[PDB]
Amino acid sequence: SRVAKAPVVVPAGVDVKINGQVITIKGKNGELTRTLNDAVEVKHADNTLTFGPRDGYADGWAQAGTARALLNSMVIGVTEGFTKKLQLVGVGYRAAVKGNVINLSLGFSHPVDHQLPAGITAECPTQTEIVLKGADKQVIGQVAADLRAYRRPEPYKGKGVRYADEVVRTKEAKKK
Amino acid sequence: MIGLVGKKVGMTRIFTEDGVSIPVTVIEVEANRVTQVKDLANDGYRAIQVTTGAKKANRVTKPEAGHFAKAGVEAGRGLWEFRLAEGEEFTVGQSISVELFADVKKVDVTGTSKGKGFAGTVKRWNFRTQDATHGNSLSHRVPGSIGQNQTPGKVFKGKKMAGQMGNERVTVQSLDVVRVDAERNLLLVKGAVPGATGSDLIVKPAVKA
Amino acid sequence: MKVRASVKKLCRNCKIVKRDGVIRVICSAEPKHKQRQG
Amino acid sequence: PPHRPRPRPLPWFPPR
Amino acid sequence: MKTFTAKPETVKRDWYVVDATGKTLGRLATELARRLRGKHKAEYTPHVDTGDYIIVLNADKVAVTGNKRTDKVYYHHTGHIGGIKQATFEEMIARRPERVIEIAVKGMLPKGPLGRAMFRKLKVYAGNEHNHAAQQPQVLDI
RNA sequence: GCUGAAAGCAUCUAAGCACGAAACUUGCCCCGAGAUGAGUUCUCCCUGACUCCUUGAGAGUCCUGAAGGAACGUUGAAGA
RNA sequence: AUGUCGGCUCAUCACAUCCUGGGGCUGAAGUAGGUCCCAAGGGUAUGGCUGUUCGCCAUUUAAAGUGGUACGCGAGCUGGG
RNA sequence: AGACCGCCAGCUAAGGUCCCAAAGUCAUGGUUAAGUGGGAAACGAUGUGGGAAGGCCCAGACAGCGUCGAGUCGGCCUGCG
Ligand SMILES: [K+]
Ligand SMILES: [K+]
Ligand SMILES: [K+]
Ligand SMILES: [K+]
Ligand SMILES: [K+]
Ligand SMILES: [K+]
Ligand SMILES: [K+]
Ligand SMILES: [Mg+2]
Ligand SMILES: [Mg+2]
Ligand SMILES: [Mg+2]
Ligand SMILES: [Mg+2]
Ligand SMILES: [Mg+2]
Ligand SMILES: [Mg+2]
Ligand SMILES: [Mg+2]
Ligand SMILES: [Mg+2]
Ligand SMILES: [Mg+2]
Ligand SMILES: [Mg+2]
Ligand SMILES: [Mg+2]
Ligand SMILES: [Mg+2]
Ligand SMILES: [Mg+2]
Ligand SMILES: [Mg+2]
Ligand SMILES: [Mg+2]
Ligand SMILES: [Mg+2]
Ligand SMILES: [Zn+2]
Repeated sequence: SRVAKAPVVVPAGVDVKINGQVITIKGKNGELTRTLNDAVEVKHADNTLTFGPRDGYADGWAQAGTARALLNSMVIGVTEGFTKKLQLVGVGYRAAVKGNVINLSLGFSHPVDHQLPAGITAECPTQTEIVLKGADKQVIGQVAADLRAYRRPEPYKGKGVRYADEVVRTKEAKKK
Repeated sequence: MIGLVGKKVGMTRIFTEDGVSIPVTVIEVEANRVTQVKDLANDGYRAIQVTTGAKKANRVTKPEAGHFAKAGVEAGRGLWEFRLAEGEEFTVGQSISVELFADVKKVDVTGTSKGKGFAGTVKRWNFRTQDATHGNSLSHRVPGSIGQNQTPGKVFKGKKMAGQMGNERVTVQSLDVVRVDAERNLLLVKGAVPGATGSDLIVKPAVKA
Repeated sequence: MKVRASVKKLCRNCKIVKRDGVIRVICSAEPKHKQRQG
Repeated sequence: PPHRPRPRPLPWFPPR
Repeated sequence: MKTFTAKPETVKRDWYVVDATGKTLGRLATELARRLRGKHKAEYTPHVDTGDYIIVLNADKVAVTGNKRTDKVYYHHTGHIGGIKQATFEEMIARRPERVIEIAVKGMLPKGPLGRAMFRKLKVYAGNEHNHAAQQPQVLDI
């Protein structure tokens, strides 16, 4: 509702394309496309998208609020793009990007090689840092979580793949 | 990948220089001749039909003779089909030799097991015998109880009982290919395979591998 | 995870949430507080 | 406890 | 003067074709069962099959309400001890979509020889094509 | 878990998306078209005359007897 | 007249899981545990004593699960009680 | 609801009217999303409908960070889950 009320601006160099329910947002960074819920009415109007409930649906407002938030992020995706940073804490823990493959070394007896999806690119500022870049906010989120899964931060020394801005609550081993 | 049809010649051993005796079944694999090719358009699946061996012309009925004639191959002792993988291709009339197995490390071998006739539960299902003595009355090798009581008041399907044993299709999987002698039409496989000496064997590259 | 008939907020940070027809308590700070009704 | 005696035989009678 | 009775040798049976696409399974099935039995004809006779032949196309696109698509379970027993098997509506549609309509209709037809005969007049196809042009089926909207 | 509103936040869930076990469906082995919903493919065989009747998927006579099958015999690591 | 304990033979189901599989929390450093959730595919001792079931004991095992089936099973055996 | 017998007539009772299986896929207005309906308790819970008050509120509240701009907060009774 309150999210759905606020219309999202369409900056210059951003081309919308409403095709019933299917939307397509094009820009400099990349191309994104989605299919909205059938209870969402979307209008281009004056170079600013606005959302509201189609009638005959009880969940119209809720569905509009999410549709708004998604399109808002599709806009920022094709312009600025999204960025996630992952630290590797732990002795001997290293990463290495090789095209669209991240070769991890996470204290296993075998090499971890995560194949990246379509519109994601990774970097290695240092050995113990990965920087993901992409248009889709959901996909970059997934990939980051996938990498974190390999070796989640443990609560005694905080060893493992963590997000840059993640508070890892540690605790002491029981006395005696 | 396709297989070949062969004949169980018998068992022997190969001595290795490093002083190991390998027990081998000797499988004679004559040329398998393609009699028919099945395709999706006509048959709905891809396969070859092959024949092997020979047959006296007077034992070949007219329906069978016509089938061999269309292919332009000599009558063999039977027909067997092999499903084709997507890459494979064959033509009617083509011979396939045991050279097929030149690079194959392990095979599955299918045959008809020896026939034991009507077998008891001790032999057929490894049931335990009851006491030989200590008062047992006429119930030394009999199967014991075959069910519960009023619930369920029946015997369940698949209950293990006396019956025909052997004389059925059996596959032994993942046998080592010890030797492939194209010139003698021989395949040596390590270990025993189903059937009596002289029986037909189907040999295929191992599915598990 | 504590599985109980009676699930409750134990602290202020505890949040009740229904997921897939099941009441849960989630607590960022204290994993001990994690509960599922069952 | 047992609710029946162990089976026993009957005396012979002229059968027909 | 006795009440009329249809005669198997003189009864006229027509061919119809129905599109299952987006139809609610149970509400389609009742209409099929009605027509297979011949309850829509004035010559309806309970011991005679007076019904019509019906082709059902696009069985794979039949609809169900609620969470039935994932939660409706089909059970069968193989007859071997422990041999209770099950499949969700979703699994059935993937493996054998025609069975879903056939099962729904069979359960709504009389049990016995006549009901089995009636069911033989239903021809269910997963897709949009059939091979009964020779029977010249008329389109039937259900 | 990701994205994400309802609820300006938060939230794995409502829309959407991703992982996830010897369980489930397959994959392996065997049976299997009486699967009466009785399926498919290949090959082989038969190309006479006449009469009658309540006229039809009718009956009868003569000629013809195929492909193949069965019987019989010698038998089998097949078998009561 | 619906033969009764235990043994033997042959089982079959439940899951409130003994092992193996997956997971959350831990007063979880590791190893090893505790506890709860999911899971029924398969597996799940041999002996001494006693009519025993059980139990105790010896020695194993990944484990020696708990129950239902006329306290499963004598027109299948035994007949110690 | 009390069968004296016959009828290939008609009207009703309880109970019913999508198909099995006779009769509404009847009408109008609500509720439920649980296949609840079609098995059960203490107790638990921002499920959702209705009703009556109250506190705060363009002298700028509640949420997020002095800033931003309209309804919101937490109990009561009650329907269905
Ligand atoms: K057939
Ligand atoms: K048992
Ligand atoms: K199990
Ligand atoms: K009893
Ligand atoms: K008995
Ligand atoms: K006996
Ligand atoms: K129900
Ligand atoms: Mg034999
Ligand atoms: Mg023994
Ligand atoms: Mg005696
Ligand atoms: Mg004896
Ligand atoms: Mg019964
Ligand atoms: Mg009936
Ligand atoms: Mg295993
Ligand atoms: Mg359980
Ligand atoms: Mg399995
Ligand atoms: Mg008993
Ligand atoms: Mg006896
Ligand atoms: Mg008995
Ligand atoms: Mg009336
Ligand atoms: Mg009716
Ligand atoms: Mg209506
Ligand atoms: Mg219910
Ligand atoms: Zn808490």
